[PDB]
Amino acid sequence: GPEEITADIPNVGEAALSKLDESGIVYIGAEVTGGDILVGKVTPKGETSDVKDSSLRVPNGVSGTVIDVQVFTRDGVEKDKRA
Amino acid sequence: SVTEFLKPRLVDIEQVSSTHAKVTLEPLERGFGHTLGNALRRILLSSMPGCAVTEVEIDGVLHEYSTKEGVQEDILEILLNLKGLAVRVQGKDEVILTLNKSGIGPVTAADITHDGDVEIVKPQHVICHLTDENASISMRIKVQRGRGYVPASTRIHSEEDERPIGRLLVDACYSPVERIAYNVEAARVEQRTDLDKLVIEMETNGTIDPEEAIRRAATILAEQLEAFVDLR
Amino acid sequence: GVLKIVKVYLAVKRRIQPGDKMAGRHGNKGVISKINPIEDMPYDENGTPV
Amino acid sequence: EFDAIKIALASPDMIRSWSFGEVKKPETINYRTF
Repeated sequence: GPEEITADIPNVGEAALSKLDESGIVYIGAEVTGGDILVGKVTPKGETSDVKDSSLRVPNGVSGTVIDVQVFTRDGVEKDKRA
Repeated sequence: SVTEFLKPRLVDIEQVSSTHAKVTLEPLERGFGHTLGNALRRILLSSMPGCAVTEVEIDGVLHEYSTKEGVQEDILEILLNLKGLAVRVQGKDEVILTLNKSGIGPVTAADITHDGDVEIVKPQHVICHLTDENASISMRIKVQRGRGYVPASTRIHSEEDERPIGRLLVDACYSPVERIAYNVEAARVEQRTDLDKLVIEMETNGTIDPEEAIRRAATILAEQLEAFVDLR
Repeated sequence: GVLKIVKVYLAVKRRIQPGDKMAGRHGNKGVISKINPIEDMPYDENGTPV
Repeated sequence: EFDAIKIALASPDMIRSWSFGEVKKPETINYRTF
């Protein structure tokens, strides 16, 4: 199945999702340290919840301030609030 | 000889400018002038308390690496300009000033809202420039009293409620002095020839008086030497 | 095969510190060995440190 | 535990002795279930 970029991620606390917006993308200007979650993504699990966490995270030891977010959407896919 | 040491006294203070100043210590015994001058210069250049800008908050700005519509200077340039602001605080030890400006023109330190305790030494210090009639700037500036150079990276260590998006951290250089020089010359007291007079020239930001700075440096030196007085 | 792409840009202000490599225009290069306090720098008659 | 290493070419019988089974298909992963 497809991979959805949503703000709802399993096995994560509310503190980690505080920086994420309603669309699942980190706010512009937020200061993120190593290990922080930037873009929330869920991948369908095996046939055998049924979703695994494949969200993008800041690499360990990398800090900084989010200054720009660019979203590229293929035609035929509904655009989110950030786009 | 044993008790013949002449105690130096603050003779004359010359204020040639708002920032530049000159102080004189006289009389001084042979050799003591260089020691006192070096100690005072080293203490003053490092451990002089002063007030500096710590945090800034602009309404329309989310982070330093951004721009505001209607201002010529970048947000980073605005923070750098605010870093050099000279402000004296009497008792609060922590002040939050507000700046509001509109219309085309140079926004300087004179546009900061009046507070009774605080005082701006340089009202003509330019902060930014508004290049649009409809452009308006509103800013909150946090001023804190401290000592030495404290970069914002060390201040990041504090973790109470994090920081809201839009609060910009500014490196603080609390030292009010920027240049200290000293020179020993011949002094004339009665009929004694082997006496010295010390002249100390201080260039600061204008937020501290030369006499107060000299008194503070002497107090710090005496407190440090009190450990050697009682060696135990 | 790919539906969406999201790119996030992070800005870091790197300050100078010991170990950083500096150089000149005449082939002279080196690394900062110590960030000495201002009062420890040599100064001229006017008191301006180097 | 061991003192020396012996190297020689392998007979088909010894090769069969090594194997725990016979591979008969080129399929690797179902790609639906892993």
